[PDB]
Formats: sequence, structure tokens, C-alpha cells
Amino acid sequence: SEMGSTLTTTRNNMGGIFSAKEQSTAVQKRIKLLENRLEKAYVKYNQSIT
Amino acid sequence: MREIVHIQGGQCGNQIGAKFWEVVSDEHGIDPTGTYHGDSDLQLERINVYFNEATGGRYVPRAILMDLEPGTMDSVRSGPYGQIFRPDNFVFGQTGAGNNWAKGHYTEGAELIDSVLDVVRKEAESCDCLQGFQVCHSLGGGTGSGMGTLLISKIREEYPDRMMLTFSVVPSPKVSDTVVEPYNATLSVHQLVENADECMVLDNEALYDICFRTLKLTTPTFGDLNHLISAVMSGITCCLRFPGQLNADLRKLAVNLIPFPRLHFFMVGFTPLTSRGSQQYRALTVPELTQQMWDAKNMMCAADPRHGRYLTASALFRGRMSTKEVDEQMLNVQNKNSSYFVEWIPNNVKSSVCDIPPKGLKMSATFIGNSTAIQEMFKRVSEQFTAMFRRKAFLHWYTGEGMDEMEFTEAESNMNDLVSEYQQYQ
Amino acid sequence: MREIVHIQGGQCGNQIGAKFWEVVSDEHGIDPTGTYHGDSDLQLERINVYFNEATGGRYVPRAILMDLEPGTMDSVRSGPYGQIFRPDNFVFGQTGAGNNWAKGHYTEGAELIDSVLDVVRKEAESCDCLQGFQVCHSLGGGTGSGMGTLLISKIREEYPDRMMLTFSVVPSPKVSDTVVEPYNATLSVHQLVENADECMVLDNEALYDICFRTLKLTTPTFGDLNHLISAVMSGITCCLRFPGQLNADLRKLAVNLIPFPRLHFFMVGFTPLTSRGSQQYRALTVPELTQQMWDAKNMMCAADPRHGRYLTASALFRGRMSTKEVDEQMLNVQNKNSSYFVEWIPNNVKSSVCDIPPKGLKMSATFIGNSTAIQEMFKRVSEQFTAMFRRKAFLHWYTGEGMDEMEFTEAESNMNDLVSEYQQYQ
Amino acid sequence: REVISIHIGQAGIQVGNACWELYCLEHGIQPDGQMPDAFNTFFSETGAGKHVPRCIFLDLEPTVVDEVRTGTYRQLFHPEQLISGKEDAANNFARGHYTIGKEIVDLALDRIRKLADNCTGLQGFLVFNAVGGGTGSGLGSLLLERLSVDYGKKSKLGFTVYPSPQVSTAVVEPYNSVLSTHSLLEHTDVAVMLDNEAIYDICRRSLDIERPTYTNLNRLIAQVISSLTASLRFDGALNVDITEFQTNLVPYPRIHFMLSSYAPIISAEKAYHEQLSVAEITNAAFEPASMMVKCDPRHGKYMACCLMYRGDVVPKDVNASVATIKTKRTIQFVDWCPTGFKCGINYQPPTVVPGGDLAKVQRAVCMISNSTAIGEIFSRLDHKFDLMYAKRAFVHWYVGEGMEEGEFSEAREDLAALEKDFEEVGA
Amino acid sequence: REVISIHIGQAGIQVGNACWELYCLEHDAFNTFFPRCIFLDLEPTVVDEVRTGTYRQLFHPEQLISGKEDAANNFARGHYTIGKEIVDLALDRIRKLADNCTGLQGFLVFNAVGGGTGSGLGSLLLERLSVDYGKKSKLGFTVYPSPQVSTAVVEPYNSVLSTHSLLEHTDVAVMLDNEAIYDICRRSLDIERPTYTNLNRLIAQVISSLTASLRFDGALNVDITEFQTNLVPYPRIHFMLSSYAPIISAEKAYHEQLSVAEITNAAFEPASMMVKCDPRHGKYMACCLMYRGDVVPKDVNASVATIKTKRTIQFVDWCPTGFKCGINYQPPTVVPGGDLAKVQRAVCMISNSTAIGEIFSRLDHKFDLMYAKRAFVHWYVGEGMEEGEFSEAREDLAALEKDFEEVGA
Ligand SMILES: Nc1nc2c(ncn2[C@@H]2O[C@H](COP(=O)(O)OP(=O)(O)OP(=O)(O)O)[C@@H](O)[C@H]2O)c(=O)[nH]1
Ligand SMILES: Nc1nc2c(ncn2[C@@H]2O[C@H](COP(=O)(O)OP(=O)(O)OP(=O)(O)O)[C@@H](O)[C@H]2O)c(=O)[nH]1
Ligand SMILES: Nc1nc2c(ncn2[C@@H]2O[C@H](COP(=O)(O)OP(=O)(O)O)[C@@H](O)[C@H]2O)c(=O)[nH]1
Ligand SMILES: Nc1nc2c(ncn2[C@@H]2O[C@H](COP(=O)(O)OP(=O)(O)O)[C@@H](O)[C@H]2O)c(=O)[nH]1
Ligand SMILES: [Mg+2]
Repeated sequence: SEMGSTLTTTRNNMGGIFSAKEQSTAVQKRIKLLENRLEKAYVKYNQSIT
Repeated sequence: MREIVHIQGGQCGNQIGAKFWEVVSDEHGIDPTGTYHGDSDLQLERINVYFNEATGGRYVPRAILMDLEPGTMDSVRSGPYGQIFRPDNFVFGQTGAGNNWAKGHYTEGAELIDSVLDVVRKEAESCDCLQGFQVCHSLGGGTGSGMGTLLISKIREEYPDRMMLTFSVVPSPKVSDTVVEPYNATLSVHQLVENADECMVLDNEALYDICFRTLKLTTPTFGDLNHLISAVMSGITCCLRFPGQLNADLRKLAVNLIPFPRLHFFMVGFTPLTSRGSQQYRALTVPELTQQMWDAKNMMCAADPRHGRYLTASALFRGRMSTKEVDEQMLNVQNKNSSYFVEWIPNNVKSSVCDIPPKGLKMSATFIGNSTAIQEMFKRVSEQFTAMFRRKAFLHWYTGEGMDEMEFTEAESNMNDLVSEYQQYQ
Repeated sequence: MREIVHIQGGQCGNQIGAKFWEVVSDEHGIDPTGTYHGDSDLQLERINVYFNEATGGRYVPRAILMDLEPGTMDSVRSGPYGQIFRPDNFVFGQTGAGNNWAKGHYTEGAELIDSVLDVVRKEAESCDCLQGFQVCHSLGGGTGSGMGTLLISKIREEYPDRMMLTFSVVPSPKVSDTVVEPYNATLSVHQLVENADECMVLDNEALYDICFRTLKLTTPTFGDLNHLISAVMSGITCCLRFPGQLNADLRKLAVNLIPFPRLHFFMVGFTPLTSRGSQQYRALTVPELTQQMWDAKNMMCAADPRHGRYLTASALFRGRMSTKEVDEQMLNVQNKNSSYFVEWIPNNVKSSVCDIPPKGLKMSATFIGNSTAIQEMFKRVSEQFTAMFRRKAFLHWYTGEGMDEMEFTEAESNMNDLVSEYQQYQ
Repeated sequence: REVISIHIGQAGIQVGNACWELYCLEHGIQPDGQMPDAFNTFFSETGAGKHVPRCIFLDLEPTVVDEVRTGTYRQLFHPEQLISGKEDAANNFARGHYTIGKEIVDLALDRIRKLADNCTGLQGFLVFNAVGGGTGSGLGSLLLERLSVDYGKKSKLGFTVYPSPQVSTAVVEPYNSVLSTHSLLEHTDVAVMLDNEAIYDICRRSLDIERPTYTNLNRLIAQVISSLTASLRFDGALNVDITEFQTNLVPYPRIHFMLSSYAPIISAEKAYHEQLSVAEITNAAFEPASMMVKCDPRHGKYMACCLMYRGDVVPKDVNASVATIKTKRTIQFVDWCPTGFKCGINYQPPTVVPGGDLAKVQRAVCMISNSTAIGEIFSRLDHKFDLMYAKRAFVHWYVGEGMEEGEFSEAREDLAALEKDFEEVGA
Repeated sequence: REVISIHIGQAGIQVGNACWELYCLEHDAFNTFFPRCIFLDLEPTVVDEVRTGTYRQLFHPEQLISGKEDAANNFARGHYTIGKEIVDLALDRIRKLADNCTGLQGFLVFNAVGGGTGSGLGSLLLERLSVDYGKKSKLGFTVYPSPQVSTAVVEPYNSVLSTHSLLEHTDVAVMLDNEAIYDICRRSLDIERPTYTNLNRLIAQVISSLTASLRFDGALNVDITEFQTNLVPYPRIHFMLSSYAPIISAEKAYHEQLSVAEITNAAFEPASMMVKCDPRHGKYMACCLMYRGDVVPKDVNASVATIKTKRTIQFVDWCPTGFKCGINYQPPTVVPGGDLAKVQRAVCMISNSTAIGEIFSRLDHKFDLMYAKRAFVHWYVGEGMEEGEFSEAREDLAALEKDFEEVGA
């Protein structure tokens, strides 16, 4: 019974089965977006320089 | 998968069970030899509940015959469908109790019941998922009442989480075959209220009344009475054997009809049951099944429910029917006669339909009502018990075997508080 | 290839062997005149294990009848399958011992044992790769027990590497034919513990009890009892004679059931065994065979195995069956009944499957349990032996023949140390 | 985009038997599973020309499942999908929620996972259950609990059968309905009620069938689902998805109970003598003689309504028709909501199945609304549930299974609290 | 290029009787098999069933070696007493089989370690093969006894005494139990009452899938020397869990949509391993994936990515590239009377992990309990052994347990 209770509370704590992949894939996509944005900002600055 | 092991005790149990196995085997298309000869594939899908395939189409019934005198055992093997039972399932004593509940419960039971238990164990472990046990016996005799009741108590402490049906005819003053009927009935009911899950009350008086008016039989031998009882038993467990639009299993019926753990005595009826002279003038619709179902002169007990109140009721329908019609008929009979029903429970009737009629009819039904009027039998029996026991009649045949006086007083108290407790919820 | 030389001793050995050669000759399809008449190819390629091709398709058995009274030889030669033996193999004394172990072991054996050894040697080197010898005798009689025991010792001196089976019946007090049973059985066991390779213990109580309860025979003569013992002996050497999905020869079974060199007394059972009236009321499955196998009321010894623990157990199956069902059934009985098995040995059950059933059946089984309940009989015998020997009853019939008091004390000593080692390993 | 449909109980998988029948007869697939791209929402393609439905039938009693295994569609359903237990819960919520449920729902979960993994753009789930029983009630609520913790953001369309007010087959069903709603409240995102007496009255009056069995009931339920997924399966002039109902119809995260209706349910003879257009079916979708739940929205007030239109329907008249409804005064909307409608038109007409009693109609309307008349039904359930609970009738079965007296009182006050919640939003 | 197969014992040649049936049914590509085999046993009963069977003329008469009498579940008997007279005849034939060959990839041996012939003379054959050739690979696909399902009694004695030589003689050792295969046939093949024949049929499927790269041209071929590097990170750690997918019936196969992504998954769940052990307790050291039939490198590439990103199973900290793929074009063949349906594509996975460290530990107690009381020891000692080799084989498995625990960290 105690092990069953610990199982249920840990099961609720993981926040779902698919939760880990979504958070992992979301932060990875976020990495890509900042990289893309940084390139456009660099281009504007270098264009301003010329 | 869902499985019922069958147990027949005493002479009453053996004839009832004999006509019962003929009716079921004929429904599943198995001939007296025991080989399959039916046509429909549907008949083969659900033979695991009552039979075991042996070899080459041979189907053996999952039943156990238990008695004390060999006259009943030989009468079983003589008749048709007698060659289908496994001869090892004829567990059997030799001496005989003879209408002495103490002899049936203390002396001869103590050496036969280990044997019948061992057969039951093999029959229970031979199958996979028990639904329950099915015991048919009487309450007046000795080898059925005392031994069978001991078997019930022993089994209930072995498998406590499975259902258990017991069909018991009870004695009445108008049909008084033995002299010590109350001394047997009162002690037997004391054990049934504390052990059995649900009981189905029967009596021989009502069966004689059915054979006079409804059947209009000339010579109602015991074969026809056993025929009516068999049709009821087949009708209640038809749901496990055949599919339907609304299936209702034994456990589903038990929880739907028993509001309190001590209120498990039902009166049963079956329809259609008509004479050959009037079977030609009849129609087969739902209202004609209901108004012959709920008639008081069709109950198989001598306990008129309108002298009490209905707690719950149930109807098991068989045949291609329209479920709307089923529900509106139960609604009509509950709204008109509202006084006969309990008030603090709406919709007192559980209903179910199965799509396989019995052979010979197009549409049938089976009624199981848990009324409070069953207490008429308890008072009716207890006064005869009191009338002898105040004066110590026939007592020494019970006393000199191991029973003392406080057993009768405890049995009196429990039966008396039971009829009192039925009266309070009434 | 692998060869089995047969040796029968005494009245018990001759009549048991007569029924044995009847059923083996039918299995290999040989007629009572000695010529092959079978149908399947499988019955030809493995008859050298039991027969010798003489000339013109004359297959004579590789057997040796041995006794001291001509009544048994003439009764053997009279009946069918009596004219298939070589008349030179009927080695035969003339005086007779008569339930005197000393006569059969020191006086009369001294002039017969030379002739039997001549015949068995010539019959042994006639074949190429000997598997072992197979002896059938008793432990109550004199010319069976004493001479057969002396023959066992001499054979183990010459051929110390070859296997040795002994089907021996032991006396029990409930079926006690002779008066000097303890004096014979105790001395006979003293030689069996050091000479035989394994001994499959038999008894008449269990055999008579089996034919009463399970077979339900009315008049179980020696023919039926000898028929049962022969079916066991055919089952134990079916692996050599027929191909199977898992083979187990004599040596293979010996190493898996004998955990210590002096612990080689087995209990035997045969399945399926059913009454003639109930043969068609049953299935033929592996679970059914297992329920009849592990029944304690089915051993062919009068020693209840549930009075002790199993050290090891063996099951030889015959028939087209799934090996998974075999292992699951053995594992199931190994887990549920955990107390009856020894703990410091997992896997107390060796199993094997052959593909050819015995004639007339679909699937059979042979059980060989090496249990520690066998020690009750040795105590059951030693208490009788001491009862006589405390007071020198019947002792002079043996003393004036050569045995001294140290021989009986030695027999008590070996019996007592043996029962302590079974008690030790329980 | 894909949606998978799960069926729990005797009533659940019987409803599925009518739905998948309707589906293959609509997309031209024989019952064996082969054609003689819009089927991608419901059927996955083996690649060998065989189409398999995205569904799992599960229950506790093997009877109703195994006639399906041997009907005409033996070869349409994948074998693993048709889950089946060994013994029934027997109209006992606790027995389906703690005793027998705990062994079977984990098998259903590790099945439903690979149905979702085969999908790519999963729109949501949609569940079928009748709360009167033990399987559909007990492990249904248990399954919804574990579904919420697994996915959460995905829609769970609950098409539930509530017990009728007067027409009932069981006797412990008041207990089962209250305890089940206690969890169906906070798990199902969008829960549609389907009574039984209302469908009975529709088949009696509209279809003029005086002897209806369960077949016709399940038939018209499949028709509503087909009308609701046509917007997902096919292209129309104005389409909606299943995520649209989550926002457009439920004002508060605890008021999600919708009254469904469909029009026109017309027999084979009225259609020949009668006219079909958009205005009259827009009318017929609102009258209480065509509702699927025994309640009267005339007693309640509307929050927001939804309107599925199928067939040859232009958008000008759906607007004109809904305008005429608002100008009428028999029904009124809540003060907080000036606009209370969500309309939708799709091009494909409803197909017919041979053997059914639905005519081939040129146009149809499926209305799904939200109101406060639903508050009267829940209150009506509380009277007869509380009626028996005080005397502790039938409590011994549930408490013997492993429950106590605590969950009755705490579930009772939760649904009682919901009664007060419905009354305060209506004001 | 050719590879010859040796079969020892009752289990060995029955596995071969199914394996060669598949080879003839499957077939210049034949050159690697056409047979280059040897059956050998001490009991003549099973070999002479082949001599009279349907494949009478297929096998050259000398090939089928057969002794005079059985070792009888006795490792010492089949290794010291009876082996000594038959092993010389066997290996002095196998030599001329190799001289017939020119480009020998290796030998592959089939034996069950529970018995005496499969275990005893198995190790004896292996020891003279290792000293004679050394460099040539010898793949040993052995059958170890299951934890709870068992047919013999003294098999712990045999399994330990056989393993002590299976370490340093074979190159690549694949475990296979009977309970795990029984579970596979019960779960996936839904055969509730299986026999040895069905087990041997799907064992042949695994063997065929790992030699099909030599026989037929694929997109990415893999030889027997390739497994030698890509899966054994240490010279004494070569014990491989096996799996196969899709093991599926005839009807279910059509219903389901077999593809590359899901079968790469199905080949990784412990519900489909050929050895009764749970790799959730262990960490994968390396994996090897043989793909047969209709496979493009993209989806196999995509599938190994999803496995690596899952967290239900873990790898050792040492291998970021913990895989070895292999693709062959010809689909797997079917046998009439077989239960496996025809599939466009199949996957046979051979991994290496620390879950195997559990089976040895489980084995230790059963052997330990019996040995402490000296059960059955008198049979083996009188055969020619002593107490020395019992205790020393015991401590060899003790070292192996510490070895797996050390490498797994
Ligand atoms: N609308 C509709 N309702 C049905 C149908 N069949 C059964 N029901 C309803 O289902 C309710 C009882 O539940 P069932 O689905 O029959 O049984 P269950 O939910 O599986 O519960 P158990 O009997 O314990 O297995 C009844 O009150 C019926 O109203 C149907 O075909 N159509
Ligand atoms: N997979 C499989 N395993 C088998 C088969 N036959 C026997 N076995 C295994 O073999 C083990 C025992 O060894 P056997 O092959 O039967 O006999 P052996 O190895 O030749 O040894 P001996 O009996 O002394 O001849 C058992 O544990 C079985 O699990 C088979 O056909 N298929
Ligand atoms: N319905 C029916 N009742 C029977 C039959 N035979 C006996 N009885 C009843 O059994 C009662 C007497 O019980 P008895 O047969 O002596 O029971 P037993 O001695 O314990 O087996 C009587 O009241 C009869 O009504 C029968 O064939 N059918
Ligand atoms: N089963 C069986 N037992 C027998 C037979 N003949 C004798 N016996 C048993 O053998 C014992 C006597 O052995 P006996 O014939 O005197 O042996 P012998 O004198 O040395 O040949 C008795 O206890 C009998 O029960 C027989 O034909 N079958
Ligand atoms: Mg072998």
C-alpha cells in the first residue's frame, strides 16, 4: 500500500508521459529562434556600418 | 469463463436436478449419448459454463449428486440423460439420516461432507473463473437440509468472494409430508440467513396450485413440478449463456435486489405457463407477459405479496423484444399500484432482455421479486416450532445426538428477530 | 544398439515376466509364433534391444527364466507367448527352496548359479553395446529373493560399469503370505543397498488397493496385477525403443533422481488408469495425467509420500504433446505444495517426452518419485524383525544352514542406519 | 489531423458498432477493409490497401465484445483493439473503480498510447459511456483521470448517456450517476448529454416507429457524430474544428454540459410530401420536441449555441435564420452574452445506410447548445439519490468493496455545490 | 565466402533440422552454405531420425556423426569419458570441410548447456578448434536454462561447468532461454500450447537474418568480423541479448501497419527479448540492428534517434554512438507449416548490456545450494572430475559478476 501511494504521487509529479519530450523540444526550438533573430540583427548593424 | 458448479442434495435435489440437466442439454443440442448434434454455431460458444468436453463430442455436466440412499442414485442413472453424468460425481453415503436434521448435520454429515467437498474442489479448480455455485435442496427432509446446509457453510468459508444460489422448497401446513418439518425448517433457515448470498423460496403448495389452474393438468406427478422449477433455473442463468441487448448476470441481479445483507429471500415466478387448451387462443406481446408475470396466483410460494410491500423486483426476458416496450411495462405496473411498492426507493424493478428463447415458445420471461411478505412463512413456521418446543415434543431424537437446548433457543431468536426486522423495513 | 538382457527369478519373477513379454511382443508386432507381423516401420528398427533374429524371421526374446520348481516353467511353456523363448534359456534347478532364504542363497543356489551365469554371459556378449540388465523378483520368497539377490551380486562383480534395474516387490503386514517375511526381506535389502543400481519398490497392498479404488475391478487375480507392473516396465524403457522430442535413457534417469549413492529406492505410478465404465467420460490432456500422477493414493507401494518429502521426482511422458505444458505442470506442483518438497534442491522434477504411445492409448505417463516416506516401511519391517529375533523364532531353519547371529545383527544394522539417513535428508 | 474514439461498457461499444458501420458505408469501404484521402482522420492505412479504424472497444464482460468479433466486421477491427475482461462490475461503481477497474485500465492505456503515436496532428479523444452502469461509470471515470494526467491539453469529447428521469432499468443508478459526475466534472473538457427517454420519444413521434429497440437509438447517435465530424473530414463553406467547441461554448471551466439535437429526423414518407430548406430546419433544431435530453430549455437561459449544417446550404440564409431566432422571445440568452451563436456549414450531405430507418434527406442541422435547464436535471437526480442515502440502502455493497461513508458525503456536497454554481451564473 | 555450422546434442541438431530446412527453402549466393554441416551426438536416436527422414539424400552419409551411447545429462561423462573417443573423429572431419573451403569466415556452433553432450563435448570441441585455428571466428548460439521453467535437475552443475569454457573459447555468444521464447510464442504468436518445433523455427529466423548480409547484396552489408568489433567492448564480455520483430501471426500481420519506426521500438521492449532478463535494470553497452528487405537508410537513421532521446532505457556513459546498423535487400522467407506471415521487412537486434549480469547471479544460488550439501557430486567425481573444478568454476562466475558491476559503473 505504501509503495502504491508513492507510485501515484510520483506519477502525478512527472506531469504526464509526453511532458519531457515537449519541454526538451521546445527549448531546442527556442535555441534556433534566437539564432535566427541574432543573424537578422547583425545584418542590420553591418548594413548600417557600410 | 463465467462458470457455475451445480450441487444437488437429497431426494428432492436429485429429481429437480435430473429434469434440469435434460432441459439445458436439449437447449444446447446435446443428445442423450452426450455428443453434439446441434446445428447453430451459437450453441457451442457458451457450453463452458455448464459442461466440459471429454472426447469426440462428449459433453459431461458440471454437477455433483449427493445423497444418503442409493434409490435416488439408481433412479437417476436409469432415466434418459442419465448416462451423461460422470459416475465419480455420485458422491454418496450409505446409512441414511431420515428426516432428522441432527442426523443430517452432526452424525452422517461429519463423514460424508469431506468427500463431497473434495469433489467440489476438483470441479471448482477444473474451471478458471467461478461465477458461483448452484445448490438445489429442500428444507423439510434431513439429508438435504442438514447436510446441504453444512455444505453451504463449509463452502462459504472456503470461497467467500463468489456468489451462491440455493433453490429451496420449504414446508407448509397444507403440504405436510413429515411431522418434524418445523424443527428442520427453523434450524435450516437460521444457517441460511448467515451463510447464503441469496436464496429463492419455493414451496410444493404453490406448485400444486399452478398445476391445477394455469397448467390445467390431469395428473401432475413430480415430473411436471420439477419441469417448472427447471425452467426457472434455466431462465435466470440464460444471460451468461446467450448474448442480448441488455445482459444481467447473477452478481448484477444480487446487488440490484438485495438492499440489506439479511434481506435475501426471494419469491419466483415464470411465464408463459399455459394449458394446452388455451395456448392456442393466446398472443405473444410484452403486456401479456407482464400481466401474467405480476399476477399473485402465479408466484411459486404461498406468500401473497400484496399482504406486504415490494422492496425490489426483477424480470429476465428472453426472445427478440423491443427494450422500449420492456421498460414502459415495468413503469406502468409500478405507477398504478404504487402502494404495493416501497416508497424510499424509486424504480424498484431491474429489467433485462436476452435474445434466445427456450425451445417450443417464441417469447418468455422470468420474475424475481424481493418482497417483505415472505415473513408470512417465517411466522407460519415458527408457531408450529413453538407449539412443539414449549412441550418438548420429538426433542430427544435431536438432543441425544449432540444438540442441546440453547441451539433451539438461539435458532428461535434469530428467526424471530428476522421476521421482526423484515417487519421494521416494511 | 543399446541392449537390455532380461532375467526373471522365482514364481513371482516368472509370472510377472510372462505378462511382460506378452505386452512387449504386441508392441513390436511379433506374433506368438515368433515372426514379425506389424504394420508401422517404427516397430522394426529397435527390436534388437529386446530380441535376437535367429533364422527365417524368428525373433526370440533375450530373456532368462530362473527358478527351482517346475510348476512355473510348465505353466509358462503352456500359455501363449510361451513358445517364443529358447528352451536352452530355461535354466532350472530341481529341488526347491520353499520360502527359506538360506536355501536360495547358500545351499541350492550353489549348484544353479553356475548355469545361469553361463547362459547370461553367452547371451550378454551376443549383443554389441550393452545398456544393462533387468531383473524381476520378490523379497518374501526364497528362490526369488535369495537366488536372485545372489545373482545380482555376481553380475555386479563381473560387469561393474553396466546399468541394473530391479523391479522388486516387498512384503507388508496387511498382505502377509509367509510367516518368515521379515527374516527374508531384511536380509534381501542388506544386499540390495550395495549391489543394485536402482530398485523400483512394489507391493501388493497398493496394487490390490489400486484395482479396488481406481480400476474398480471385481476379482483382481494375479494376471491384472502383473499386467499393471508390466505397463510400468514398458514405460521406463520406452525412450530407447522409440524416437521422441526429449530422450531419457536408464542412466539419464538414474543421475537425476539419486542425489546420494545409497538413496536408490523409488516409488512408481502409472497413468492413465480409469474404470471401463468411465473411460469415455474423460478427456486426455496433460493436466489430467498430472492430477492422477501426483495423487498419493496412486503409488504402487504402500507408503504414503505425503508422510515425508520428495527428494526428486521423474515423469516420462508418451504421446504427441507440447513440452511447455509439461514444464508448466511440473513447476505448478512444485510451487503450490512447497512443504512436501526438499528446500535445498530446486527443480525436483525431471521430465521427458516420447512420441510413441502404448498400444491402445493416446497419451500415458510414468512417475518415479524418490521420496523420504519410504523409510516408514523399513521401520515397519524392522519392528517385526526384532519381534522375532529378540526370541529366536524360526531362527534354526536358517542357522543350521550357515547364517550365524552376526548376519542378522548386520541386517538390522544396515536397516537402521538406512532409515536414519532418510530421516536425515528429510 | 486525427481523432480516436474509445468505447467503454455495453452501451459504449454498441454505439461504436453503429458508428463504424456508418463510417465505412460513407467512405465506400467494404466490411472486410479494402476499397473497391479524407478517411485519414479515422482510418490508418496498412499500405497493403487495408484500412483499420482508430478505436478501442473495452468492457468488463466478454459477451457484447465477442458477437462483434464474429459479425460482418470481423476483419475490419484489429484484434488487440477489442479489449475484453473476464467478469462484470455488475452495476456497482466502486467495483468498476477500485476492485476490477485497477486491473484493466492499465492495459487500455498502453494500447491507446500507440494509437496516439501512429497519429500526427491529434485533435483529441472522444469517449462513449453510459453512467448508469458500472463499467462505463467506474473505470470510465478512472480512465478519464489517467487521461487528464497524460495529455491534459487534448480535447476529450464525452458523449455520455445519463439515466432517464422516469424510464430506468437499474435501481442503484442514482448512486452511480452522482459519484461518476463528481469526477466527470473536472476531467471531461466538453461533455454532451444523451438521455434515453428523449431518443425514445423521437423514434416514436418523428420516425413514427412504435416498437424501437436499441439499434435505432445507436443509429441516430452515429448520425449526430457524423454530422459533427464532417467539418473535420470534409471541406465546407464555413468549417469548425473540435478545438472550437472548447472555447466558443463553455463560459466557465466547470459549466460544460451541452444539450444536443438533430434535424430533420424524418421517415421515408414525410420527406416525399415535405419540403427541406435552411430556415425550417433552423427552427426544428430548437423546439424541445427534438432534444436528446429530457429537459426544457424554455425553463433555462442560453449561454451560447452551436449549429452544424450539412448538405446544399448557402451561408446567407443560415445568418437570416439565426437572426429570426434571436428576434423571437420564446427563448432568451444570458445578459452577459450579447451574441450567443456559433454557426457552421459543410458541403457533404449525410449518407444513408441500408437497413436504417433514416431517409435520404437533402439537408440537415445538428445543434449543440449550452443552457441552464441542465441544472434542473442534476437537481432532479439529487432528490432521489439523497432519498435513499440517508437510510443507507445499498451502501453496504460499495463499502464492502473498499470504500467508506466519506466519499458519499463529499461527492454529494460537491455536486450540491455545482447546483449553487449554476444558479448564480444564471442570474 | 562460406561459413560452416556445427550442431551438437539433442537440442543442437533439432535446431539445425529446422535451420537447414530454411536454408534450402531460401535458395552463386548459395555458395556460402552449399551442406557444409556436421551433426554429432552420443545418442543415435535423433541423428538416425534424419537419416531416414525426408532429407535422406540431401546430407552426405558420413556427415551425420553418431556415437554409441549417451552422456546422460552428465557434463563429466560427455567431456572426459565418452567425448574422448568421438571428438577426434568429428574435428578430423571438420578440418577437411575447411580445406574444401577457401575464404572461411568462421564456424557457428549450436548447443544447449543444460545437457551433457551439448555442454561437455561442446566445450571439448571448442578447445581443439581454438588451438587449431585461433583466428577464425566461432559464433556460439547457446541455450541456457531458464530460471523458473526447467526440465532437468543437475543443469546448474552443467551450466556453470560449461560457461567456464564458453568465456575464453567462443567469440560472440548469444543467450537464448526457453521461457522467454515460450512467452514470445504465447504473447505475440498467441500460441498457447507450443512445442520444441515452433521454438526452433524462429531461432532459425535469427540465424538467417545475421548471415543474409554475406549471402545477398544490401545497401549496407555486414560480415561476421563486423560483429567482432562493434559489440564487444572487452575481450571477456561477449554475451548478447537477442530479439526479433515482427514476430506476428498470419492474420494480425495484414491488419497491422508494419514499418521501420515501430519495429525498431518493438525490438527494444523487454516483452520481445529471447532471454528471460529485464534490461531496465541494466545499461546498454552497444546495439546492433540487422534490417532485412524494404529498408531505406533514412527511417532506420530516424529510428535510432528516437531510441537515444527516450529515457525509459539508458546507455552506458561511454558510447554516444552506441549503435551498429545493417541493411539487406532480400526479404525474409517463409516455410509452409510455419506460423510467421510474410513481411516486407524485419529486424533482428543483437545488443550487449549489464542485464546479463543478473542471470549469472540468479544462477549462482541454485548451484551454490546444491553444491554446499554435495548433492549429485558423486556422479561427476566418479566420472573423472574432482572437487577442485567445481569450486574453481564457482569463483570464475563470481569474478564475472564483479566484472559486469565494474564495467557498468
Ligand atoms: N442509448 C442507449 N443506451 C443504452 C444502450 N444499451 C444500454 N444502454 C444504457 O446503459 C445503461 C446501463 O449500462 P450498460 O452499458 O448497459 O452496462 P455497463 O455500463 O457496461 O455496466 P455493467 O452492466 O456493469 O457492465 C442502461 O441504463 C441503458 O440505458 C443502447 O443501445 N443505447
Ligand atoms: N530450443 C530447444 N531446446 C531444446 C530442444 N531439445 C532440447 N532442448 C534443451 O536441451 C536441454 C537438455 O539437453 P538436450 O539437448 O535435450 O540433451 P543433450 O544436450 O544432447 O544431452 P544428453 O541428454 O546427455 O544427450 C533442455 O534443457 C532443453 O531446454 C529443442 O528442440 N529446442
Ligand atoms: N418439487 C418436488 N418436490 C419433491 C420431489 N420429491 C420430494 N419432494 C419434496 O421433498 C419433501 C420431503 O423431503 P425429502 O425428499 O425427504 O428430502 P431428503 O430426505 O432430505 O432428501 C416433500 O415436502 C416433497 O414436497 C419432487 O420430485 N419434486
Ligand atoms: N504380483 C504378483 N505377486 C506374486 C505372484 N506370485 C507370488 N507373488 C508374491 O510373492 C510372494 C511369495 O513369493 P514366492 O512366489 O514364494 O517367491 P519364490 O518362492 O522365491 O519364487 C507373495 O507375497 C506373493 O504376494 C504373481 O504372480 N504376481
Ligand atoms: Mg541429449
